[PDB]
Amino acid sequence: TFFNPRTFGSGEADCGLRPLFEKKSLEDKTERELLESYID
Amino acid sequence: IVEGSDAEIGMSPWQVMLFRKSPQELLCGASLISDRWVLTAAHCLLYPPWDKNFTENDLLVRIGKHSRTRYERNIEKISMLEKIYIHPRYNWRENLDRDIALMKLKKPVAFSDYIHPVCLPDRETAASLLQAGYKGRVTGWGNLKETGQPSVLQVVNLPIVERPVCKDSTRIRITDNMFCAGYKPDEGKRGDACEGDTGGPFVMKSPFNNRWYQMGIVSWGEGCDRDGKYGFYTHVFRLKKWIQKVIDQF
Ligand SMILES: *C[C@@](*)(O)[C@H](CCCNC(N)=[NH2+])NC(=O)[C@@H]1CCCN1C(=O)[C@H](N)Cc1ccccc1
Ligand SMILES: *[C@@H]1O[C@H](CO)[C@@H](O)[C@H](O)[C@H]1NC(C)=O
Ligand code: NA
Repeated sequence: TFFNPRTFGSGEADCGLRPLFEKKSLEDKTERELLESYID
Repeated sequence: IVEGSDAEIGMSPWQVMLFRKSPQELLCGASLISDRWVLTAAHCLLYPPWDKNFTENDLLVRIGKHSRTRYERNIEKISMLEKIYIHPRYNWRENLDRDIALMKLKKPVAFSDYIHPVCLPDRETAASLLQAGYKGRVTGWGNLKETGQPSVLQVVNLPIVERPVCKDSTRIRITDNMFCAGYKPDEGKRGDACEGDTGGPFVMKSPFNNRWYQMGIVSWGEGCDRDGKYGFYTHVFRLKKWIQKVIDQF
């Protein structure tokens, strides 16, 4: 937690995790492209 | 987005649409960073040559959207703005240096399957992920080509390009507050952001914790998807102190 939620509001703790993907352990159709770019 | 494809439903739940009240029109993209803060490009809101100097009252934010044109009942949420903040050193006259703005929502939005905030990078994540050759993702409802407009949110993945290549691709003066992304002529693949995509997020997924981080903001380019040309993005981590100040103080 970087920002103060009193002024930032809620959502930082759970940021960046998508309900329909990460949260369902489902991969989206192209995100493997991103992951594979790190091996390169 | 040129040479991208349709987003999957909920693929980019931090995507925001800035919408003008009257005349009713799509203005640009933006990203949700908390329940009440939205991040976008300054030039969306302030660019006097194009008669853009919007106040809080001219605009609304539409969050959770897929369709560009349809009102999506029970899926999208619309909020008004309490306040707009542009970076005080935003340079619209020359090169769009520090093309960044924050918008505080009048009331927080409820999160849903379709609405959820993106993370902003820390130093280690910025150092680790913002490297030449690594790919991030850009989303928007902007033009499909140089001018048309898509029925639904578009998505494209693009490699970060080395500073010397970015510099030599253009006669516009680039700064450390920008990075460029896109395929080189020798890489064969294509894709770019375009007009209408400004303000939309350039995100990357961390292999360390599986979270999406917003590294950039669609800012500028010369044409769209041209060989030997690259899209430029506001370097979010470089301006995170400003982001922090604004949020902490207001
Ligand atoms: C405002 C945004 O919709 C748009 C994003 C364009 C992204 N294009 C690509 N290929 N990734 N930005 C612009 O249209 C900006 C705003 C002002 C003019 N502009 C340009 O990109 C010009 N084409 C070039 C430029 C002019 C002045 C200063 C910087 C860049
Ligand atoms: C745009 O609006 C402000 C007030 O919000 C005004 O004072 C200013 O002169 C305008 N900015 C520019 C750069 O013209
Ligand atoms: Na190009």
